[PDB]
Amino acid sequence: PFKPRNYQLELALPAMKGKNTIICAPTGCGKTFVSLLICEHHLKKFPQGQKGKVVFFANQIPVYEQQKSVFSKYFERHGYRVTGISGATAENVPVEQIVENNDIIILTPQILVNNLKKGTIPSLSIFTLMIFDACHNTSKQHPYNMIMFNYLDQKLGGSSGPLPQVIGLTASVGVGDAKNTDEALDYICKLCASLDASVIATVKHNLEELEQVVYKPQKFFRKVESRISDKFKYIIAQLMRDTESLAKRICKDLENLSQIQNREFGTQKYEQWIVTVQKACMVFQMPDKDEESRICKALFLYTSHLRKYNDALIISEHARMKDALDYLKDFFSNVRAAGFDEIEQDLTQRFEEKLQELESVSRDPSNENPKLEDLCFILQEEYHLNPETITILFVKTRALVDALKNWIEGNPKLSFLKPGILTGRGKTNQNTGMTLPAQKCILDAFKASGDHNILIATSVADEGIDIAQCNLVILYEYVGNVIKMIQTRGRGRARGSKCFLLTSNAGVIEKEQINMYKEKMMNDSILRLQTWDEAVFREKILHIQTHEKFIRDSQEKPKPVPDKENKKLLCRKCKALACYTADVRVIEECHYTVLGDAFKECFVSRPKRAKIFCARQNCSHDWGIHVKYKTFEIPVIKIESFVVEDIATGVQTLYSKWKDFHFEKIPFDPAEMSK
RNA sequence: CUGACCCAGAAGAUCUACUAAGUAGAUCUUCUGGGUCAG
Ligand SMILES: [Zn+2]
Repeated sequence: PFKPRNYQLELALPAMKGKNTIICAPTGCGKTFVSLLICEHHLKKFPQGQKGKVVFFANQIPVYEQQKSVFSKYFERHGYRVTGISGATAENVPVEQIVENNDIIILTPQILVNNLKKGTIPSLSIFTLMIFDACHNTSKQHPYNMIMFNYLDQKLGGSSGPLPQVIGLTASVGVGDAKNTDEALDYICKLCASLDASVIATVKHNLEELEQVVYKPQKFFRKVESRISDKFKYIIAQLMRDTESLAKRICKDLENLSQIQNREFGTQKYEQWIVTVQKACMVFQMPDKDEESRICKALFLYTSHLRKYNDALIISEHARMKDALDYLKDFFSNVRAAGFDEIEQDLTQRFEEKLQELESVSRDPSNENPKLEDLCFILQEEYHLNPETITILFVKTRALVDALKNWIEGNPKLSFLKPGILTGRGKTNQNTGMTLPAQKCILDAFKASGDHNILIATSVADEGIDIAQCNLVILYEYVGNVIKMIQTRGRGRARGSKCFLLTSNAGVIEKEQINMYKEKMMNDSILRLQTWDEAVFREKILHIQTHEKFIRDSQEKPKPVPDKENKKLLCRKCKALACYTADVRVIEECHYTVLGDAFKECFVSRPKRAKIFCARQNCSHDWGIHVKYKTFEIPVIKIESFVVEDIATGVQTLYSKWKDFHFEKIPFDPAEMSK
């Protein structure tokens, strides 16, 4: 067995006395071993004829798997039964039997929330010890806070039932939105009241060993200037002005559709303005249907082109011009392949007029982003000293990951790097996700003397996922809150590590400095909190809990009533009628389908399975997809592709999700498909 | 029964920017249901 260190025993001492404590310690010091020692001590203390039950909470699937493996390997000699339940192993055996027939259970919090809501698990008195991993998430409406709401409701209710001991592990408690030390202390007291903790455990008497184990890197700040001359922006701005004039020609009241004033090309404000203008122009209703459809389609096309131009400008701001030009070229290829009509022909011709000059400018070596030059210089200088350096690079968007991988591959001066890619799992409109096996494979590859020595990743590599030690951390316009600042800096635990922040905006550096001051405030508040008498702390925590319980008991609100009137669904691009709400059927309360032979004439299928589009020529707006249910193969529609119009009043409305649209939902009937 | 892949819903946290708490864009995570291939 592994020999515990002195500071690990110091951290575990308050928990071995039966107190609810929060354990704060740097990442990489071995808090999992501390939890193992606490669990071992807890299970052995019960007298003959009595047993204890331990539940461990993890927020991510890989963390859950690793913890289950570690616990099973550790406690198999003692004769304890260890199991785990998650999304991939939930609907197999009843949860109550699994809980009753085991000693140590590893869980994702949502499973326990679901089973507490259904009534499968009537109370938390079955467990004798609860362990929360990354316990700083116990706030607002997190599942951790739902479990703690159940716990606190049982506690402050007069029910004379035993309750488990609660242990939390974290590397940073955070300050919330505190500005001074008093507010930080108030926030930390609130967090302690959330977990019912009366002790905060830190390393005091064995600091030298911890500093010998975990090393804190040095933080640097680099500020660069923007491009002096930008012909790319000039050309795109001229095109954007021409498109705005074309839009104003058709709609004379364009400038009164939004209240945003003094908009500028290539900013988030302009994006918000154009989104609002798009949402305003898709509602216009006029007595003549053909001319209304013409105007609406024209405005749709104009606004879409303006939005794409703004996106290209932003991409060019944060990356090379080649990436923005490729983005525009892909959009224009899709537009050409997506219903070429006279307005689309005009827009495409106007773009091809300036395409040659755009391609000429982006290939000039003297127009490169200064941020890229600074990053290349940093990488060269760092890898010259240590050829065995391991690096991690943090970025904001999924497109930047691919752009920087391409730039690194194509850079003749960075031939010593082997980039790796790490993004999230969810699928976006422009990007596909990453599966768990792919992430695991790339993480296994990314190590010293391996296939990769530099990793480009989004915020997926912030928490939970384990990564080999890095001697270099680089932040590319990457600043968040104090918790994220502590988490990102903790990945460079190798001795002599450095952390760099790269930006061209002074506000980012100012915010990082404010974060560095907030960390000192938090440490001061924690140090002050430990000098109080425990009874006073208990009284304050009880008062906070009582107030919060009263507020949350008074906050509950009811649900309104849906509307039974019939409605029409119209194509969002061309305003053509698609179907009525009387034809809509719901499959298993989560799939929406349209029944009837009239709807089959309003769409066409173009090949996963085939999607469905608007049948009207030159529109081809996306409406949904074909799915398989039992024997039937039926299409499903998306509410965000249609405009909802009332039959009587005639007012048109927009919805983004099916739960916002309140109408009578008739369940799907297999035998109904005969009328 | 295991792996691998996809689709449709819903929930949560974080950041930025607007308006008079709400909204828009982005990032990550989780749960539920429906299908495909191989062994
Ligand atoms: Zn259409």
